[PDB]
Amino acid sequence: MERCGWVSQDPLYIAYHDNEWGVPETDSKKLFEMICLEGQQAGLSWITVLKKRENYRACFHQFDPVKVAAMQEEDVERLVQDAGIIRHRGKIQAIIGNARAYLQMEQNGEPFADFVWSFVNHQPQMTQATTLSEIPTSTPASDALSKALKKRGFKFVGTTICYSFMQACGLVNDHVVGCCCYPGNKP
Ligand SMILES: [Zn+2]
Repeated sequence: MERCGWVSQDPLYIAYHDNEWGVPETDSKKLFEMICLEGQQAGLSWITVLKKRENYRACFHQFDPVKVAAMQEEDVERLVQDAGIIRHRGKIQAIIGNARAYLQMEQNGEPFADFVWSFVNHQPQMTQATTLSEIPTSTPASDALSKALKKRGFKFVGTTICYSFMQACGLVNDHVVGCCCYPGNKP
């Protein structure tokens, strides 16, 4: 049958495509883990981030999110000893800050995950592009969303990382018209 052309090879990526990718997520932890790890793709390929994504969980998932917000600069330097993932004490520091800004949003009982949803009018977006080139990476919500995270102090929010967030987060549905799941004319 027809399938998404986003993947050229690497069977691991396709498995990730079927697992989620394009499925709207409302979990704050899933969105936080996506925006933080997505920064790794910068310069690196999407496949590189997925492999390290699993290793990243080994160093951060066990510590949980609230803990990093409660960790000190010595903790990031201590784990740096293990580089199973890209090495960059500066990037690790962003993780601690990510939990600090994220935790502040919860203090008002308003998850920051709900905030991004409001940027798209709490309404899901869908597209019927035929080729990947037809899909535009410049959208009014993606540009405004990056400015919002930048204000929070989030790093690695380039417009490219922002568009990737909606793609993995599922805010927008971009699976061309040859992915079976996306018909475009078959209700
Ligand atoms: Zn697809």
